[PDB]
Amino acid sequence: PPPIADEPLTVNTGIYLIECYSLDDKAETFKVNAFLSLSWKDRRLAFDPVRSGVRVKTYEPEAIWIPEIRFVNVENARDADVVDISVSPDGTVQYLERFSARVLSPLDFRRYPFDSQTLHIYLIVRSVDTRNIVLAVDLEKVGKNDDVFLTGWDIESFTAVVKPANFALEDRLESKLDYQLRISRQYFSYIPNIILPMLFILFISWTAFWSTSYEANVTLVVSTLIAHIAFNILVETNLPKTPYMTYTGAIIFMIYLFYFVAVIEVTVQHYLKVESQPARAASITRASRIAFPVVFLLANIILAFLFFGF
Amino acid sequence: PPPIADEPLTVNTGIYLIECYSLDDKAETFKVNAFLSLSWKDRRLAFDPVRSGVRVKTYEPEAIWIPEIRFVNVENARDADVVDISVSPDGTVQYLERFSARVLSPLDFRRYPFDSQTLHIYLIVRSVDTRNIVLAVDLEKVGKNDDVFLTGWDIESFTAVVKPANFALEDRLESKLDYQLRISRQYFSYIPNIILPMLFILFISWTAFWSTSYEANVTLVVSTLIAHIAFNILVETNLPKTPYMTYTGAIIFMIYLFYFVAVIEVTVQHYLKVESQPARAASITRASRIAFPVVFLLANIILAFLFFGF
Amino acid sequence: PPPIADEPLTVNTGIYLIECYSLDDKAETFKVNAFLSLSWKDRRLAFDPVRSGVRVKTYEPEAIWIPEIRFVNVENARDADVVDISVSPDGTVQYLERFSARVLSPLDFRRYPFDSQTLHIYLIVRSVDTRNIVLAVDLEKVGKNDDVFLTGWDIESFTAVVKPANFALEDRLESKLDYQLRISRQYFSYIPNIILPMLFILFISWTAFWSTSYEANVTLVVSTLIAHIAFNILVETNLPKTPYMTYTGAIIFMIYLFYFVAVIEVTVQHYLKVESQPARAASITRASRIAFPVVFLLANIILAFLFFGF
Amino acid sequence: PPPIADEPLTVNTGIYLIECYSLDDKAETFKVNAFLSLSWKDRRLAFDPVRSGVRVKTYEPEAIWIPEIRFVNVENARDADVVDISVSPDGTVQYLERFSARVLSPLDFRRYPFDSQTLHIYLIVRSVDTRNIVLAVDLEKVGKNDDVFLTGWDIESFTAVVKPANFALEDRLESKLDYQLRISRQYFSYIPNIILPMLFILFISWTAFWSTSYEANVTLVVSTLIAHIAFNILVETNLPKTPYMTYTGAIIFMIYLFYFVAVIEVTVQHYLKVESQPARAASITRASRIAFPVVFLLANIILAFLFFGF
Amino acid sequence: PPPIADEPLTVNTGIYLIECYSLDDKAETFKVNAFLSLSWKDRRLAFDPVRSGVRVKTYEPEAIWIPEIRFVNVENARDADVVDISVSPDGTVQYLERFSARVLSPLDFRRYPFDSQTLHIYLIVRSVDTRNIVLAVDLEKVGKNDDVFLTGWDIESFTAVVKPANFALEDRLESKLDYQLRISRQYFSYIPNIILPMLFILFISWTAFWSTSYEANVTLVVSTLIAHIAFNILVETNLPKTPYMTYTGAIIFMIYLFYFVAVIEVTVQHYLKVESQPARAASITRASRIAFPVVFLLANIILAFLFFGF
Ligand SMILES: [Cs+]
Repeated sequence: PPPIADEPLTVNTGIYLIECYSLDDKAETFKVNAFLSLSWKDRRLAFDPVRSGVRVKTYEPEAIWIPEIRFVNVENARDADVVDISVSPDGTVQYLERFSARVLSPLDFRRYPFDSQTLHIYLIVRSVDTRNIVLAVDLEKVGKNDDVFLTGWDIESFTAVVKPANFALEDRLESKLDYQLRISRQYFSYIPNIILPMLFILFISWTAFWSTSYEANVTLVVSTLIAHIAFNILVETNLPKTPYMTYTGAIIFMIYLFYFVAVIEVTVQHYLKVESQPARAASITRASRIAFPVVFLLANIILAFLFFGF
Repeated sequence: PPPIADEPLTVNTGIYLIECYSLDDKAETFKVNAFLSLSWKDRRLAFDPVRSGVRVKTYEPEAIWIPEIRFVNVENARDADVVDISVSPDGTVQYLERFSARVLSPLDFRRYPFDSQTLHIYLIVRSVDTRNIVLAVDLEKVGKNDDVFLTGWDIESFTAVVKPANFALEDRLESKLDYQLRISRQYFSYIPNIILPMLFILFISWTAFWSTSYEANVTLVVSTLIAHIAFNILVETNLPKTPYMTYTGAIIFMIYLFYFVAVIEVTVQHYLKVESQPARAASITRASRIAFPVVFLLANIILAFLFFGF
Repeated sequence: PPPIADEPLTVNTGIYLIECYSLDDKAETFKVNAFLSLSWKDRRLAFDPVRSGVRVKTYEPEAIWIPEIRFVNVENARDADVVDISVSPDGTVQYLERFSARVLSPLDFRRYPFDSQTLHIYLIVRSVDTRNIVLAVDLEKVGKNDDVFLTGWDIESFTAVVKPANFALEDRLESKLDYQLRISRQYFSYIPNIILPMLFILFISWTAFWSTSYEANVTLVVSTLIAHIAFNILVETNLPKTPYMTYTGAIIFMIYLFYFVAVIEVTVQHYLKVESQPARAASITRASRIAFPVVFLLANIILAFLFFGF
Repeated sequence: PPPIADEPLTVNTGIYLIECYSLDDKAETFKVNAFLSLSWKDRRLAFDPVRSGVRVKTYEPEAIWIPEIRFVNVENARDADVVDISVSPDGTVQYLERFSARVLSPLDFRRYPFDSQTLHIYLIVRSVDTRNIVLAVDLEKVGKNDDVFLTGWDIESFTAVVKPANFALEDRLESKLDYQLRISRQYFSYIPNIILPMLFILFISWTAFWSTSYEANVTLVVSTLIAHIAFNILVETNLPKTPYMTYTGAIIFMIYLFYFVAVIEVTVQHYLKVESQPARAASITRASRIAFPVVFLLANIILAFLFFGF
Repeated sequence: PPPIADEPLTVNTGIYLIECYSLDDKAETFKVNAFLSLSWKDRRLAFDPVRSGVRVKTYEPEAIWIPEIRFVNVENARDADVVDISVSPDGTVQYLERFSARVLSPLDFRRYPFDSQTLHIYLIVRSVDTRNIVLAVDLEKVGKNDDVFLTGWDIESFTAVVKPANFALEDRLESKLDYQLRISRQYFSYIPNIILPMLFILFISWTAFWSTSYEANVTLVVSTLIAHIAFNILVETNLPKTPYMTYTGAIIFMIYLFYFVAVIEVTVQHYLKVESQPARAASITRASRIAFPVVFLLANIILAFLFFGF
């Protein structure tokens, strides 16, 4: 029973994030518990203050006509319970629910551990024979308690795109809004657990430049390369099959090389010290002691600059 | 209360993929959130435009007769909420839901990491005493936003088989449609993480052709073979117990050999250099330095050509 | 409101497997989506063809009395939606649902990778004051599309035990039917991934019969025994804590021995070649080169014959 | 509308385990599908046999007053469908459902692989203004088909504590019953897969007493210690963070020592055979050859006796 | 239909924890099954004891006006079934449900294995045109059976913050309460499984101070460093990406160093014993034998004191 209008009836939205949780890097989703505030003029139940009752009349959903506000990027029918409905005298309705659905927003892992993110929540609404334009009321949209959680994420700002996008979707126009949740990752536990440990094994790898033994120079360069896959695999896991290249996937792969040419040098400091030419053997080996850490620290400024500095 | 017809009543379908997610290679399933558009002539509620009401009359499901459209390959009762029902004057009904069920479509892992896929969605409908033929309305079937996701898959096209298949199923005919979702895998993160790393270990394996020491030539060919199972097992995992052979399962298994005859050669460059015949030892070893990488690169052209080039 | 009979009313069943999926070796269960066809004479709503309506009258469940057909071995209340109900004039009712529950049938892993299986679906039905005997109508039981899936299983036949079993269960008799799904495993991906790889490591183990060095004869027999646990554990995982012995659990355990006596021989070819008696050392070692592969190939004909050939 | 009594109305319970499955050692829970039989005198619907109808009158739940029987230790609202309700003439009611909820019973892993267990199911019932005492009818409680499953567990007996416990819970007394399911584990697959394999690696560890080489005596004692953590971790996984000590957690930890002092001995048979005193070296080493296996077999009788024999 | 008051109507709450389970360190959530007791004066259904019926009248939810009590930090619409409603004569209502939702309370992993926790449950309630203040009745809040579980946690006390917090949330004030569950972790299974094993490998690492061989001094310091990542990774797993530093993450990382300088020393006891200056080699090596275990035991007093002792 939609509200007999004279033009496209505006509906006024608003979201108060109560809870934020379980951002799932692999699935690229997150759950959110929050308020959903709607409002519109339904002159059809304007109601004479003095003549009867009181300031505002409480209705049940079945009584009033209510605009079907569906979320766009959600796995399931959103999970809301209605909190209150209050009809002003002019025929203005005040709606409030408290939904909790899991949202499907994509993430950009280009700078993986040192990445910032922009999540999205949507709210389309399809028309009937009066058009429906949605729009935000920023007193109900300042939504985000001083308690929002999001484990392992710093939260930067909950804002929203005032101007909606009105679509042509199947002989009926809908109107879609963009609620933006901006976050930065708490990279850190990434260092004592992944970055640093990954680095130390790399250095011991090439302790084998200050050694003559092949027997102990494979037990060296090789034993570490194993340990590196332990880190490659640990990381390749809490992260999706990105069609692009990650920052960490970069240096985690750049590393694979300094083990290959490390295992190259130790191999050649042998078919060139068994060929009785240690003239050249402890010449190469001596150089590698600089070649490597420098090409590295250089390739990391080269790699690093390539990702953040552009 | 089915619509008194004069022939097999056509029902007009259509699916608008809103979301696609969680393609599960192991289970061979995927979840999809999408619209379901139906329509048919139910002359029984044709309704005199001028005489009453308006252009089109909105009903509730309980009011109208509605065709039971069940999905064929689905784990559970599909999870749909009804979006709108609009009855045209001629007795034509316009239905729209927004379901989200997980689909059971099989996948072909013959070219695993470099494989393209064809997923299926079904929609049977059983008859009563008027027959039901289903069919597609391609304005409601262009379904697939410019936002469909499918992590780690490039999506090629959402089309559908115009001509249905009408079955004889238990003294009542049903009519079944084929909605096709075509995708190609984003192989790539397969290289820096599986292909390349798997290769590197294979090369170091056979650095042991340029060495005399057995002590460091097992610490060599053996230490890597371990690391290979790390990749055999990493892969054997995100992939089902196929009754056929995978491309990667092939070369991952072809590899097992070049470690066996690699461990053969180093073993024989010993009971043939302890038998004081290093005449032959550093003859064999010298050859293997070519035999191997060539038999390989040859066996990979032989293997590769065998899978894609036919 | 049960159908006033003169004897135990027969109810006629039938199952049309639409989908089969997710057979879970560890949990010993499987999910199935299928039709459930029932029928019985309820003379109480026989209904005068000519006098009124039409050939057959469509009812809703609430209208008719319906026999509660519960599945026996199922995790949960089975998940069915009703497809159609049609009452013949003689008072004969025609019922069809389309359930999908996960079944708890046990499996026999005695021949694990080369095992064939027999799954079960049950359907009891408890009596009131007329007795209920169930029985099958084989036109509705030929159920199993030419599309049944069951990843990694070849499917042999869907049949069912015509004669039911009528129990005495709590002062009321029930009647239970046996629907049989026969399957064979697609062993194969078991070879290039488990059998073969497990074998190769075993052979390299005992490359250490053609070697003098203990240093490289432990880096040999020992380095492989590790890799074997990688396969013992990979297999011990996708398989339940069976109270009996598996075929693969057998040879996977028979193997553990040929590494123990292999590590025995290499150990004794040392406290018997450091005791300056290489007379005996390269005597034993020379024998083991045959002893082993033969005792093995013999113990596998002995083991193999013991499991399949009896 | 509760049955106007003259004293605390007794309700007569009973559980017929139809299915048992998925005992989850880590979570300490299990799922059960079973009957639930209740009965009580509600003289308020006693009903004159001859005067009307028949022997017993079938009602729907909404008709009769029914005692709310909630399970105590359950994750969720239990999942029951009602099977039949039959009211005797004296006003005696006969109820039967067929629930299936997952039960939260704790387990005692003190003897882990060789442990027996006692599971629990509960059924409280809160009072109104007539008191409710629950109690069991052992014809409906002999519940447990000759088909109960419980993968990897032998099932010993389904009994129940006749005498209930009546609580004072919030100004209303409740009455709680104890249904006991006793089981023993099928330890076995624990041997060829965990115990035995764990033992063999331990023996090879200390093959290094019959060797002089340190190079091959670390490749020995160390290479196995790795393989042991593979078993420590395999086991530490299918088992909860117990605040006590397991039998297997014991010997799996007692083992860690015989590797430490094994790695001690081989280390000292070196800074005491480089120090030109092989007088003492191949003295110690010679002893360890007995010291170890004996201290062990002794420590296992000491450990074993400590756990089962007390 | 809210109770016509003269001031802000107080509602009296209370929670009786029946079950506690599945505290999920990674997700920072826990499930709880419990009673929810509410009460308030609704003089509007005060009801003349003598004049009619009895002491207290039982209603159904639809009958009475009931305050919507929503939980704040919960994933979903809380999962409650209503247990009883009893209206006193003065118009006082007595409500009791038995909900079971999973709660989103944050945890502080600063002292990870030796950490104590404070969980939260919330209950807001939004106002209409009478204000609602919530408050606790400590006879119904002594809630926590003598059976509360919480695997791997010792439970210290269930209390609650008497004084509520009344918000200004969207032109309507709400009232929120704080129910506190205090717990301590059962660290312990952390020792025989993580702390101790992690330590032992560290000690063997530096058995290489009493050795001359580089070949066996890498097979030493290196083979252990691998095993350490096995523990770094085992722990980094059952623990969230904390933006701060854990105690165990500390010493697990402090450890990475004593392997680096350990692998430093063994490397330098070589380019300084091949440079014929074993004067200095077995001088350094001799010192490290003390330097290390002391700097460590000192750095652990330094680290330890830094975390708990402040
Ligand atoms: Cs080695």
